[PDB]
Amino acid sequence: MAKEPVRVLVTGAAGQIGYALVPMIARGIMLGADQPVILHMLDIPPAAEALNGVKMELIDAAFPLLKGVVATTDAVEGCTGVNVAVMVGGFPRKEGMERKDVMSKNVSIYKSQAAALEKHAAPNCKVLVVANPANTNALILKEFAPSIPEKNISCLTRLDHNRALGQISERLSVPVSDVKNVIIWGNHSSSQYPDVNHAKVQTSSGEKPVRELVKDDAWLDGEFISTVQQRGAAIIKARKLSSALSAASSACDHIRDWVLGTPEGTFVSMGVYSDGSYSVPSGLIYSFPVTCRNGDWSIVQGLPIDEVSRKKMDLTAEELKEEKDLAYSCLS
Amino acid sequence: AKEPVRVLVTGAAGQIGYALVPMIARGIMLGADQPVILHMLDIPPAAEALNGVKMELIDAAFPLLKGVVATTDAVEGCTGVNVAVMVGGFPRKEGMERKDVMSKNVSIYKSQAAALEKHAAPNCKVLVVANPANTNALILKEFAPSIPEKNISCLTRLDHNRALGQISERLSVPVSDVKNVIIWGNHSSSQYPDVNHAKVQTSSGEKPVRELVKDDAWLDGEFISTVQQRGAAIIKARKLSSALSAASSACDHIRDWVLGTPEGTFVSMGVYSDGSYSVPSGLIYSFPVTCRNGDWSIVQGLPIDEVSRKKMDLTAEELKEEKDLAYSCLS
Ligand SMILES: NC(=O)c1ccc[n+]([C@@H]2O[C@H](COP(=O)([O-])OP(=O)(O)OC[C@H]3O[C@@H](n4cnc5c(N)ncnc54)[C@H](O)[C@@H]3O)[C@@H](O)[C@H]2O)c1
Ligand SMILES: NC(=O)c1ccc[n+]([C@@H]2O[C@H](COP(=O)([O-])OP(=O)(O)OC[C@H]3O[C@@H](n4cnc5c(N)ncnc54)[C@H](O)[C@@H]3O)[C@@H](O)[C@H]2O)c1
Repeated sequence: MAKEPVRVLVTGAAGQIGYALVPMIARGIMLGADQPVILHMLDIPPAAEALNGVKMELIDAAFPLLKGVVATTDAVEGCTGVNVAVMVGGFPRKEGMERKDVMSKNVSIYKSQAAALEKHAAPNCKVLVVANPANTNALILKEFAPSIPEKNISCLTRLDHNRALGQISERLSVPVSDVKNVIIWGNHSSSQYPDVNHAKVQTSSGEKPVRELVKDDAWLDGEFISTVQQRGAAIIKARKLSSALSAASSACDHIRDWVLGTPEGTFVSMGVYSDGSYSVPSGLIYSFPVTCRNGDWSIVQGLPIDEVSRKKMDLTAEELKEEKDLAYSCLS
Repeated sequence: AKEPVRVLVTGAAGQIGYALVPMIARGIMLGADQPVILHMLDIPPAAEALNGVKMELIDAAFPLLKGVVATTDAVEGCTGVNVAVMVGGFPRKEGMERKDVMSKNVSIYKSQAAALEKHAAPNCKVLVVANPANTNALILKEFAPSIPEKNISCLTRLDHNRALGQISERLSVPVSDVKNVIIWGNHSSSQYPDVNHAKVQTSSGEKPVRELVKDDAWLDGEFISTVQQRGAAIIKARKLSSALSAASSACDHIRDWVLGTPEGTFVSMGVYSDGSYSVPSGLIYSFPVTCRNGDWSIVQGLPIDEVSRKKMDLTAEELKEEKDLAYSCLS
C-alpha cells in the first residue's frame, strides 16, 4: 500500500460521465486497490452547486483510498499538481448528431485548458481526453501545450475497443474475459476501423482466432463494424443520454493499462500521437494497438495490413486532418 | 470461487441502479475474484432505458460479469438469485405527501416479497434501499415469512458512511482513520448518529472521537443535525437524491455482510429487531453489527446514557408510526 497519493483530475466532473467516473477512481479501479488517490474535480460556474453536491457524495461514501477532494471551477486550482488528467469537460451530442457536432462548443475548452495543464500539472502528468470529438480535442490540447511530452497525451478509443469485445462475446456466447486483441484504428467516429484480424478467444482447446470461431466473415466485415461504429448513437436512442457507465469504466481501463501495464499477450487501443507507424501521417491523435509498460505506450508493430485495411486506415487519417482544420476555424 | 453469484438489482433503470450495476460488475460488492451474473428488474415504462443499461454493461467488457438478464417480470428477475438489492421505488418529489410516498412504495414490497420467497436461491441475502427503507424492508419481511428473518435488511450504511465523513472532515483526517460510528433506528431524520464508541487512528494510537474533537456541543448538536439532514442537502445541491454514495454504501453493506466486517470494526445495518437494546422486537431497526459467515450479529452491551436512550426510543416510535401508515395503505 503506497503512502504517496496520486492526484487525479476529472474535468466535466458535475456531468454524467464525471458522476459515473469519480467513484470508480475513489474505489481504486483506475490505479489499483493499493493506491490512495486525491481527486481534483473541475467544472464551470453554472454547475458550481451540482459540483459541490458530487463532492458531498464522495465524502459521504467514506472511500478509504480517497485522501482529498478539490471541487472547483478554477482551472489553475484544478490542474495544480495533477498526475493523471481525465478530460471529460464539454457538451455531449444529442440524438441524431455526429460526434463531430460538439466541436464548435468544445475545442475552445481544450485550447484554454492546455495552457492550464502545461503550466500547473505535475511534469509527467498523463492526459486522457474523453470529451468529443475526442481525437481532435486531444490534438488541439497537444498543439497548445507544446511542452507536455507528446507521449503523455491520449484520447479514449477504449470504449470502442470494449464495445467490439462485447460484440464478439455476445455473438459467440463466451465470457468477455476470454476475448482479447481487437483493434480500433483511427478516429473515435464512424470512420474508425474495428479490426478483428488479430483478435483471439480463449477456449478449452487453446487460443483461437475470432474469425475461425465466428465462421461469418461477412458479418465481421459488415454489420459488426457498423454496430460498433454506431453504438454510442444506439445508447442515446435507448437512454436519452449518451454512454456514461461504459465510458467511465473504459476510461478507468485506459489509464489502468497505461500506468500499471498491459497483461502479457494482450494489446489495447489508445488514441496517441502518431509517429509515422503504419504509414499513418505523423502528428495526429490516432488510435493504434499498443502495449504499455513502465508507464509508456508502445505501438504494436509488425501486424499485416491488407488493402482493405490500408484504405480504411487512410480514410480515417484523412478525416482527422479535416477535423483538425475545421477545429482551428472554430477557434479565435 | 468459480461459480458466479447471481445478484438481483430492482429499480435497475433508475439513478441508483445506473451507479450500482457497474460497481457490482467490477467486483466491488463481492470481491475482485468473484464472478457475478446480474439480474436487472424494472417496470415496463422504463424497458427501453433498462435495455440501454444492459447494452452498456456489455460495452464495458467487465471480465467478472458472466451474464445480464434485463426484465420487467419480477419472477424472472428473482429466480435463483443469491443477493437481492431492492432499489425499485418512487423517490419523493415536491407535492408528494408522506402518505403518498408510503403508498406508492410499500405496495411494491408486498408484491415482490412473494416472488423472492418462492424463487430466490436458498439463503439469498436481501438489502432494501428504496425509501422508506426500514418500512419497505419490514413489509417485505412480513409478506415473505419463509425467508429467514436474519436475511432481510435495509440500508443505513449511507447514514453510517456520512457520519464517518463528517468526523473525517471536522478533524481533517483521512476517512480511513475513522471507524465505529453507529446509526441507530430509522433511515430518516429521527436517526441517532452516535459517536460514543467511535475511534480515530492518530500518531499516538486509537483515540475516542469525543476525546479528539473536544467539542461535545458540535457532536451532540450540529453533527447530528447534519447527518439527519444530509440527504436533503444532496437534493438541494444536485436537484436529485443521492446515487453515487447510495450505490457505494449498498456495496459496502453487502460486502461486509457476505465477506465479513473488517477486524476491530462494526457497521450499521437495518435488521429485524429481537428486543436487543430495549428497542421493540419485530421492527427493521438499525443496530451496530459485526458480520461473519454471512450473518450479522448485534454488538451488545454498549453503554447507553440517558440522552442516547431517549433518541433511540424516539426513532423506534417513528418506525411504529411508519408501520401503521404502511398498514393503512395496504388495507
Ligand atoms: N468514448 C468517448 O470518448 C465518449 C463516450 C461518451 C461521451 N463522450 C463525450 O464526453 C463528454 C461528456 O459527456 P457527458 O454525458 O458527461 O456530458 P454532460 O453534459 O453530462 O457533462 C459535461 C460536463 O462538462 C462540463 N463543462 C463544460 N465546459 C467545461 C469546462 N470549460 N471545464 C470543465 N467542465 C466543463 C459541463 O458543465 C458538464 O457538467 C461529451 O463531449 C461526450 O460526447 C465521449
Ligand atoms: N440510503 C438509502 O436508503 C437511499 C439513498 C438514496 C435514495 N434512496 C431511495 O432509493 C430509491 C431509488 O432512488 P433513485 O434516485 O434511483 O430513483 P429512480 O426513480 O431514478 O429509480 C427508481 C427506479 O425504480 C423503478 N421501479 C418502480 N417500481 C418498480 C417495481 N415495481 N419494480 C422494479 N422497479 C421499479 C423505477 O421505474 C425507477 O427506474 C428511492 O426510493 C430513493 O428514495 C435510498
